[PDB]
Amino acid sequence: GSEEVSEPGDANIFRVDKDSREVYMHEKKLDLTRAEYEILSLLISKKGYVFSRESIAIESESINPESSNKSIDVIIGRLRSKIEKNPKQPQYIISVRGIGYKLEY
Repeated sequence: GSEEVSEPGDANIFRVDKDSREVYMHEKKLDLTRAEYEILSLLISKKGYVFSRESIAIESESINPESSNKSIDVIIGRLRSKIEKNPKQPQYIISVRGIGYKLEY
């Protein structure tokens, strides 16, 4: 017996998977890309709050426009796509117009 070349890690309410490149919350599996993981990881580490274009641009930050109108659009689109294709779906995330999307701990 021996350990994998790509073991997962974790903190408090959430976990990182390095092999598939994903993030697991106590409620649900989420699975964009490393930067979107980094934001949602930080979001559960601080608090659910309202997850917003600016704050998103501050924590993922691999994106050229700091107003993040296309990052939030990709992030909402791909979050929806993963939770529509997989049977796992949200209940404590709520969409809030162009301001962002609300969550609580």
